[PDB]
Amino acid sequence: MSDFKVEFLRNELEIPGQYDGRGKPLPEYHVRIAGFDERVTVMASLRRPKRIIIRGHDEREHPFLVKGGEDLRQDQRVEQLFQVMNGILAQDSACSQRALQLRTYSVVPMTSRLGLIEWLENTVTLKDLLLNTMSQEEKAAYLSDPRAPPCEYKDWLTKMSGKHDVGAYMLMYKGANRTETVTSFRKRESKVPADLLKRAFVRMSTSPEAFLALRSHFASSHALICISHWILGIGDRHLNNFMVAMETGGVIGIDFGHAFGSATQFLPVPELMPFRLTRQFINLMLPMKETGLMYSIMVHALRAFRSDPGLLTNTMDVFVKNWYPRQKICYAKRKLAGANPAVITCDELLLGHEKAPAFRDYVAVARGSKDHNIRAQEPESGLSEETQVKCLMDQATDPNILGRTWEGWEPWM
Amino acid sequence: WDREKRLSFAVPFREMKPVIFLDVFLPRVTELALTASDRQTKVAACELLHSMVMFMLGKATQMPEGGQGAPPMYQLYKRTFPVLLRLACDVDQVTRQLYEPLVMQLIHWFTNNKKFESQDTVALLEAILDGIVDPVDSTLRDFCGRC
Amino acid sequence: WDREKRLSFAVPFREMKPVIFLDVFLPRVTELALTASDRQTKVAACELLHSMVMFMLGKATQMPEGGQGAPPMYQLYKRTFPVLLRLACDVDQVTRQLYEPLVMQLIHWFTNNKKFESQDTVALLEAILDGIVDPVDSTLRDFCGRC
Amino acid sequence: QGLIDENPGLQLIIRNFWSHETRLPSNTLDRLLALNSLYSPKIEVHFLSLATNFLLEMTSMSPDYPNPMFEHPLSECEFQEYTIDSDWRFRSTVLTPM
Ligand SMILES: Nc1ncnc2c1ncn2[C@@H]1O[C@H](COP(=O)(O)OP(=O)(O)O)[C@@H](O)[C@H]1O
Repeated sequence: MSDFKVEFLRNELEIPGQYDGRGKPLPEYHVRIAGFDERVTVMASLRRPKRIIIRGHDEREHPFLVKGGEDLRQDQRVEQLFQVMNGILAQDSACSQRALQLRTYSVVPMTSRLGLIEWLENTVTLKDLLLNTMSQEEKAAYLSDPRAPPCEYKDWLTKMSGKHDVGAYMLMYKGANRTETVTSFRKRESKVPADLLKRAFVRMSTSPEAFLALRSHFASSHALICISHWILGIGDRHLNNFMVAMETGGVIGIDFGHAFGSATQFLPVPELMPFRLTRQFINLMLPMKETGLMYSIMVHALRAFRSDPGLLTNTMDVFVKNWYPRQKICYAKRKLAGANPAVITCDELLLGHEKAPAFRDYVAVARGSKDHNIRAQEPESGLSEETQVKCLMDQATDPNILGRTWEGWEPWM
Repeated sequence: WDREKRLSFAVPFREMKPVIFLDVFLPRVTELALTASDRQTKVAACELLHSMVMFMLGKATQMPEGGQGAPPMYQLYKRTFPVLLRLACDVDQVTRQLYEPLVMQLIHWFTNNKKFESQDTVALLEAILDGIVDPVDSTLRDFCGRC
Repeated sequence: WDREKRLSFAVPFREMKPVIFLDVFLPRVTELALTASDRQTKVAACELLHSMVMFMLGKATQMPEGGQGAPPMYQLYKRTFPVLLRLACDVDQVTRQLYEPLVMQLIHWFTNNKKFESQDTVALLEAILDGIVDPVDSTLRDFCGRC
Repeated sequence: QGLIDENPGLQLIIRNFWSHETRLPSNTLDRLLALNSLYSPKIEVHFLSLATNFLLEMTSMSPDYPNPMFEHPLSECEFQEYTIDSDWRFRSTVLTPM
């Protein structure tokens, strides 16, 4: 890598992944590899990727987040599905009025164990943004405060009969009444600062004329990404895994190390969160409320998706290569046709692990109490988009199912 | 145009000293400077922007932040330099005489030995180059060349 | 102590803004600071000199002159640093607590990346070394060593 | 003559007298011309200090007085505040290893 010099007897290498099929290439324009700088940096996460900086034909750089060890083919395919997804959104008039567009980024699977991912320039990590905005005083309230777990959580495991750090969740679901867990969750969420993103944006926008726009745009982006992910892109919504574009306010999906189903089949980290609608996002639309812009845009999006299902359903047959795919696609088509998201998540659990001593209590958690969770009332199948979305909302933001979620998947942000 | 608001001015009243952030003025002042119609407005705007860019330079040398990241006022420079450029070699003789010398002076400063290395000069050079490549502003080409 | 009078202060009255040259105070203020008898005078002088050296640093960073000869306030530094030093590790506990940290802070600043190369750091190092070699001020040796 | 009186209390009281607005004028030049009148032979040995104190304490109510002298710090370093003990004690007074 150090000594790349453009030379004859060597076919010039064009920058990986610079083709998008919206038209004939004009293949001369593409920037081609021209040596690349030092100062590779790591990204500080498990399976440490690093960040190459390729400079090419044009002296403008092109950071590409080299990453290995994973069968990135998964990421490639899922990104392609967002591509078709974004198409289907655009081709409608109702949705396009509001110019909804998921943001895709080039995924270029280089081999079985390597593939570049174009760094999105001028963007920051959602938890990076959050932590960045918080006052240096309260910064200690996440780094280390008397409630040593970010808010009391790891300690509260002990209070819920869970002794060790890993797997102790496997016990709490036994004696977790709808109250003490919920009350605890209220508390821990409360301690976390409020008006976070609001502060970030207020810092961002020039004049209050702009805050409303940027807020609408952030809300729309996060909303659309969330719903599209519920279609398929489930799982692993670590606050590292949502990027926010400092420049323009978009929320861009990031990692897909677990696609649909891959979230919850993987037992040691059981997950019952379909969306990410944790507190700071609610508090953003402060005077309004969830079921404000976000729920409406949910309704619109989901109504769009189901218009011609085959375009997206009968597109994720790329899993040609029992068969796990032959059934995860079935769950997908079930949800698109309309199933109580509680039901689909319950089925996901039922297939997920029937050998654990919790799947009774896991299923019970998923369903939610009939008294105070609007998900449990709906029929298992045959749902109208209004109902589908609303049920899914409650399933996402339910304090109970939220509160007992995995550490790391920081449910308070 | 900037995360945090530099260009802190202290409009010097008598009984007190309030602070007015000149950066919020700038994105609209510049648009006036390039494309205003009423020439009195345009020349006034140009003279304001000259003053204001001079203030940028000044507040730069009163470095509040010596690197360890993006240099301060770099983010401002990136979007004020193309303004300064294509506003030079505009076709108002007054503006031309006012800004062509300043662009020359800026180019001069940004290869003075002190901070010859800084990303600010990187940006200004990048601006001049994207000034050469300018597709439509035909006359901008020549001034960028001289630059 | 300096050909031309830096340390320009603008004692901020209301009806006007006169300029008072703090450098003329300094050669006598420092002598007070080291060797005053009445301890109220001495501590007051020490606190003045702390303020005044801080002002030196400040007026330095508002560089009016970027080299091309003797750096400005170098001539001042040469004769204020030995003062600052041997006035640290004096035997008044108040002065000690006031200036030992400042000398540490000065040493810290004068190997910050920005102007790590400057003759100012050369001078300060030369001062510390001539502080080691100090014949009579026995305790000065130790502080100079720590420095 | 009182402006030098032995008791610090009356010192402050008489000085505050002579610095109230209607006694010595409030702008600078009118002050500087006034202080020449604030002199007597006996107030001499202090008259310099007294003039300086008057002038500067009128500086004291000008708008730049609390405005920090230099706009920016010289780094990102965190700044704390510490008080100095100063409890009627000097440095060579407590024997070493107790
Ligand atoms: N598209 C992108 N552009 C820039 N940086 C990114 C991008 N995607 C991820 N990152 C960085 O990658 C880190 C996450 O790594 P990720 O891709 O999630 O793999 P893993 O699942 O192993 O963390 C984030 O902290 C973020 O800083």
